Amino acid sequence: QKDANFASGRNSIVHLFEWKWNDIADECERFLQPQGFGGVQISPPNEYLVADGRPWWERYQPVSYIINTRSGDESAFTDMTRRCNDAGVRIYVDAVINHMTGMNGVGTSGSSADHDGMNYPAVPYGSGDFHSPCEVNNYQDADNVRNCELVGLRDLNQGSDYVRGVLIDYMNHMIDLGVAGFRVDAAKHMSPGDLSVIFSGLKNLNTDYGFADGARPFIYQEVIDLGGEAISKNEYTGFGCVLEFQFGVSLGNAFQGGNQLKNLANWGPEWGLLEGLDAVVFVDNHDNQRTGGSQILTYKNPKPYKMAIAFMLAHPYGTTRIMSSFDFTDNDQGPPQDGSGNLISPGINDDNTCSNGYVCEHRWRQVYGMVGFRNAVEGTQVENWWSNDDNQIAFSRGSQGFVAFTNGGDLNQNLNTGLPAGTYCDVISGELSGGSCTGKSVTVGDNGSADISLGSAEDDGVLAIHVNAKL
Ligand SMILES: [Ca+2]
Ligand SMILES: [Cl-]
Repeated sequence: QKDANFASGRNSIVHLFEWKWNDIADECERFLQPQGFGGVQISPPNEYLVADGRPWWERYQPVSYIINTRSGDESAFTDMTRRCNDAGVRIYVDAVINHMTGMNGVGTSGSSADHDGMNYPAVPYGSGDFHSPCEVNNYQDADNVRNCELVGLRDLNQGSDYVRGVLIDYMNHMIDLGVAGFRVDAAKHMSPGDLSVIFSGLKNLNTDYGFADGARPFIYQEVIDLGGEAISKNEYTGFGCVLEFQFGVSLGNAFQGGNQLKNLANWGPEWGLLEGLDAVVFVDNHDNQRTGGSQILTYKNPKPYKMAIAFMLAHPYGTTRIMSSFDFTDNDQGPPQDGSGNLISPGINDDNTCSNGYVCEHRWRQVYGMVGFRNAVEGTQVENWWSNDDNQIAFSRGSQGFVAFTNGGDLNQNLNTGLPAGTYCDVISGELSGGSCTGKSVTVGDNGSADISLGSAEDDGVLAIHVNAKL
């Protein structure tokens, strides 16, 4: 439950938000595999409500567990799991199991969603499968949070043997199709007791998709816990990982100057975070990039955003997830679509960025460069920590990688990188290409020391070098 089940030499999960199965399959082969990414978190693959204007949020109102959505059908889904797994890239399903719809309608596969009478024929679910209607309105009351309707969404009763069976069957069907695990939506709104039973009923991963024998599905739970509520993220760590929301708030604040970088010296549980092995971390997610408030860094504030991502990828704490967004100006805005409501696929430009309105943060050199960094430093700890007692910090990951940051002033120092002597290509400003560095290079001397210079006025506020990008 806490092992991502990544293939060897890979790291990070990319949230390919609103992507189609065919496109994800292509991406696994053409980019994710070559760049060393470990997995993809897909948008909900089960039938969901068709809402006016086709907003991104319609995916979070389940109508049934039929695999037929704007992302594709089941055959498209299996083509994706086959191809991604063959390319060593795992698939994680966004499991929306706390509720059904908040309104009447029809699903993406034509199924009826009777919110009013609490009837979802395609499952089927009837009124007896839901908690008696009430509104979630008191986060200081755990039972209110778990047993009532979150914003009018019919609340499933996972205490029911019937409901548990339906959910287990759905998730097991996904495992059969080659998925590696699940992002559990609105875990805070469900009881750990019910969740443990459900999770325990999941079968081992399908070895026909390349998984090791006895592999268990990776479980990472969305428990938005910023403290001071009746429910704690600690209640969920017993049976799977938990998405660490304090991580992004704290880093977002720090990299925006709300705190001095020197303070990150003891980054980890001391900052009130979960223990690393229990955490899945990220700078921003699909929800908080829209309504996270000012503390959250997103693609719209590029420089500090990339720094935060670089710190996340360079630091040994947790399993890392990278957001891949579609450009938006309105919080309700759905992904790029044609006149019939069909999704427009991301295209790849001649500079390797995405066309058609997709931001593709995962394709940013600074992001994939750092995924490469994380792979090169596997097994190391933070060493050679340095800081100017203000906003300049640097540290090595064993003797395999070195990273430096400045959120204040020019960094010009000779630092012990702990790396072997040689010329290294900074993977932020460029990369090792054709036996040369396309960007900045750093020369490390015999004693591991090197002259690090990173001006505060450069496009990026981070420099990163590792043994896999050495001349
Ligand atoms: Ca609930
Ligand atoms: Cl999330």
